[PDB]
Amino acid sequence: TLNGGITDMLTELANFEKNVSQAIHKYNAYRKAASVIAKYPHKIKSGAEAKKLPGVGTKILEKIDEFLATGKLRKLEKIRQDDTSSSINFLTRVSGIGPSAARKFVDEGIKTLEDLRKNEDKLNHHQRIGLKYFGDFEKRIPREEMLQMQDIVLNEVKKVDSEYIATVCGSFRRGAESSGDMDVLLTHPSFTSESTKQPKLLHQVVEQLQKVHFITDTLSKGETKFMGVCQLPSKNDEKEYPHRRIDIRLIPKDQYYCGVLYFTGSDIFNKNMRAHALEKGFTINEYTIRPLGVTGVAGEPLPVDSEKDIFDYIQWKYREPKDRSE
DNA sequence: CCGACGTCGCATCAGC
DNA sequence: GCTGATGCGA
DNA sequence: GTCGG
Ligand SMILES: Nc1ccn([C@H]2C[C@H](O)[C@@H](COP(=O)(O)OP(=O)(O)[C@H](Cl)P(=O)(O)O)O2)c(=O)n1
Ligand SMILES: Nc1ccn([C@H]2C[C@H](O)[C@@H](COP(=O)(O)O)O2)c(=O)n1
Ligand SMILES: [Cl-]
Ligand SMILES: [Mg+2]
Ligand SMILES: [Mg+2]
Ligand code: NA
Ligand code: NA
Ligand code: NA
Repeated sequence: TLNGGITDMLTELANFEKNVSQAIHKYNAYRKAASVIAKYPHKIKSGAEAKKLPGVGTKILEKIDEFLATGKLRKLEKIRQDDTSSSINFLTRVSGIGPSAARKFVDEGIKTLEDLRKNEDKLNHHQRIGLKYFGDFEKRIPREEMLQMQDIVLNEVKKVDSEYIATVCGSFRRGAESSGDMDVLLTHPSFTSESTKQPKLLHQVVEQLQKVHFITDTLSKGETKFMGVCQLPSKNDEKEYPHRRIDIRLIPKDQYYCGVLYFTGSDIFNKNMRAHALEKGFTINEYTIRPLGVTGVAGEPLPVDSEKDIFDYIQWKYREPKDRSE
């Protein structure tokens, strides 16, 4: 794209601040700046031009000037050369290893892929599966594969109970030609904001997907959120498909629109929209939009009958899913 | 200047 | 066991 | 790191 060099630089800085510095707000600031520059429809000529965008300030403007003049950023060149930062950044690429566990592993001399495989007994379950599928989980999913996966999930869910509705969200719902994983929103009329009239609603679906060998591993699992591993079936003599991350979120059926707004994302779009809600005097989660009293405490849920109702409350024009890929 | 920055599910741990 | 952080993830 | 009161 037009400003790929700048946005990659800001993303690398974002990852440093999260993984090494453990500075969650600097991480989000860099990602917000990279996102707003990514959708800017001109090739940026100067830091000053970029600083006009919301989320770009004086410091990123200076870095943009350095990068435009030299093609690189000295601050990043040094980070790339630091072994502890290098080790930490690698270890956090394993699902289940975060900034804290990464730094503890390096303290103990566990810093490479051979180190990890040599010490499986020092990994919790999630980390163990992330290491197992380390290569697969960095591969992207062609939309064609997402379509075959959607068909399995939708048909298997239908076999459990035809009253389930499963909706693939994430980047797939935003129309992306490839996705990092599969996100499935799930509803069933027995689970509403007012009652749960049937247990094991999420479990039953997971069990059925395991029994047809679509779901292969479990990272975490509770009553409303499954986080796991899935894999398409391959034909005779075919090489196997890579294993894929899958997330399944069971949402109260009457709160579907807030739930599908949340799970469609992107993450940055949700942050921006929820931040706008707060400025407008509302708070949004995956269940409800509520007003804020002068108090500061959230009031009662407002009526929502479409995704667009949520946008209307905060005085945003509606944005189709394909336009939320911030 | 400086407080706020989105919001929450599940796993793990510490204190009682 | 419970409860309230903290980690890591969506 | 950036924003807004
Ligand atoms: N920090 C986050 C992460 C995710 N989310 C929401 C929004 C996101 O679209 C949805 C699924 O999480 P993913 O990490 O899979 O994001 P996607 O938008 O699907 C990525 Cl573009 P992907 O295609 O690489 O998976 O969960 C969020 O609200 N906050
Ligand atoms: N997973 C889903 C998807 C849609 N729905 C409901 C919400 C609306 O009444 C309707 C939306 O239909 P559609 O968005 O496919 O046009 O179906 C649901 O209850 N659970
Ligand atoms: Cl709520
Ligand atoms: Mg996804
Ligand atoms: Mg603010
Ligand atoms: Na700006
Ligand atoms: Na990780
Ligand atoms: Na996901």
